[PDB]
Amino acid sequence: SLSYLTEEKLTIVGAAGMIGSNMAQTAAMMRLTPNLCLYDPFAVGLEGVAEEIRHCGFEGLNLTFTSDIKEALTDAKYIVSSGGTREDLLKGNAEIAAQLGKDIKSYCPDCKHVIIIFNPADITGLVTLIYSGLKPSQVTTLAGLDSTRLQSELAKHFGIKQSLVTNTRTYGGHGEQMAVFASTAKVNGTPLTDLIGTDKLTNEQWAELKQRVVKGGANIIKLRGRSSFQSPSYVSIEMIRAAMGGEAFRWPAGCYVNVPGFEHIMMAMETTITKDGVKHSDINQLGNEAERAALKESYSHLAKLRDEVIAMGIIPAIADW
Amino acid sequence: LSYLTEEKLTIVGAAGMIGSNMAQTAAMMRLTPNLCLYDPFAVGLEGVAEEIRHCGFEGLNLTFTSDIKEALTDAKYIVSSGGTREDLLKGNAEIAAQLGKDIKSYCPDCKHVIIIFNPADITGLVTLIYSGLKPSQVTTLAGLDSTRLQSELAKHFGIKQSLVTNTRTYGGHGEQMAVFASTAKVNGTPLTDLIGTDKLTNEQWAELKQRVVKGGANIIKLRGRSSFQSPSYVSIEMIRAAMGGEAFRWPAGCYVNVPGFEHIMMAMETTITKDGVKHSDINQLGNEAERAALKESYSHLAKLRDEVIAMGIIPAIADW
Repeated sequence: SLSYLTEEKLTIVGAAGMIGSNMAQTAAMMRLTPNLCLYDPFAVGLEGVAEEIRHCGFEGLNLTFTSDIKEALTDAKYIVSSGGTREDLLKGNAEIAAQLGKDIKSYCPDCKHVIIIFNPADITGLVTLIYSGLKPSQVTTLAGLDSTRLQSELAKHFGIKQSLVTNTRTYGGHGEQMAVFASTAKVNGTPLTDLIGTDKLTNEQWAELKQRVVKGGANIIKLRGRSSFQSPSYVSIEMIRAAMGGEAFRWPAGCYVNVPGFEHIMMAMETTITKDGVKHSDINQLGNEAERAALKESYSHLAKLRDEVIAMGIIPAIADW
Repeated sequence: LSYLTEEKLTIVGAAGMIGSNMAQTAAMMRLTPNLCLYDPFAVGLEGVAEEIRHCGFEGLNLTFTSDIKEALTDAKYIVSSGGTREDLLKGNAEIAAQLGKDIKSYCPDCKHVIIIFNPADITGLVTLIYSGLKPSQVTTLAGLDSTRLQSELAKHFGIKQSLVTNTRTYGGHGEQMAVFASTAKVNGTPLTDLIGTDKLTNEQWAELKQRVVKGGANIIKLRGRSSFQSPSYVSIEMIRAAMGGEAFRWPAGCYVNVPGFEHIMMAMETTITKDGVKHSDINQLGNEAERAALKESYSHLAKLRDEVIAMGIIPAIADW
């Protein structure tokens, strides 16, 4: 085995669930830290999860579990949370995200990085950042699944090994609000934009393929009988590994953006997460002009949702940030 | 790192909670790019393959299928969680026989097979017999009783789990497990010097053992379903060892046929390597009292074996 990447405490919030439990197993396999702490309000489900992890026999693991948030966040340096009417779910998740920020502020204001994966992640991630008191470089959201699903759907269409479709990228919002930057991708060396609208990938096939990405989460539900839990788990934990100084993470992440044309928002971006946190590349040089316009469209929907949550009084007036 | 091998690994029962976790673990471990997922429930299976594809494992060449011939063709490694009491026994015995027949037809050159559906002493043995393989090529998952005993002892003493060393149960599982306490140390101190003392009383040890025996029922009470992460994780650790990665030394179920313990598959002191499974000398295992406990477990396993012979599924021992 490799040595553990760090001794600092990693806390998983939402650990009793199908996603959080898989995260626990993934973090332990990756040997990120021996000090892995599992938090969930659901104490009985949590205990069953911890018992399962203990029975894997991970060498050197110091697993802890708790339903007390102070205990869970004390000494925490990394945190990953899956602990999540339309207005009611929106408000409900924005409120749990604010409370997570306040808790980070009270119990671990020196936290290094925090990843929020519960939806709607543009709001939850931004609310957590604001209430947590952390720098923008310290908070990201899971946003890479649109890109891995695009990669998969392209590899299936072309009947080739998935890894041969390189640099597939969506930016902005997710699902219906994703912005596909096809100019970034190659299919076994050939630019995707040379293939779209040819006999090898017709206009209509491309539309249908994009729609299978948009509906990718519904499709897992229809096939598995429950929401996806292994992919969001694994990808999120690869993200926190990068933030902890491990192997770099090679897919878009959600991060804070505030530049002319895209002000005061959290969006899926071309990011790199390292021990120094997250940074994003220059939006003005992303893709081509048409793709940037699609990104602006996605931006406009995100900005409307942000303003709803300001109106609920949860996110402060932008002028007050 | 680099993939451990290019040879094909097939997971049978891949649509389930255990199988799907096995798929992710095998991909994470980079055992082989050629990971093949089989299950007769094609819709459930596709959803698992989709999740795995959406993790983005570099270089993975995932396939899935509900066709046993396609799944077993070119397979060199196989892990299966593809499973009245007499009816559950027979049904599982019959699926274990069909798996053996299938291996013999489609991949008689398979290197190693791990059977994890219960009752593993019977399923493992039936698969071995029907598969045509050597005894060094078939194992069953049998280590959770040892890891549970490690965890329960560490919880007792309030120390880090890895500091409880060399905890071992042999023989059957759960109610039929045989605890070999003489093998274990608690942070350097022989377990047998702790049992019956102030630091672990007679009654606390009885209760601790029972928490191991009922470990599976406990996970069900707590999670609301049977364990799936630990059986998956430990089993793929075993196949990694068979594929030539880090050796696997928790107990595994394997074929034993020696005086006092004839014609049976039992959890043993085993090592799995690129050369398959070997077990140590039973007569040197633990002390005389513990070997007697192990003989009791053997007696129960032998009765079960003979029931499956009487069903005409396992041939007469004289015909092996």
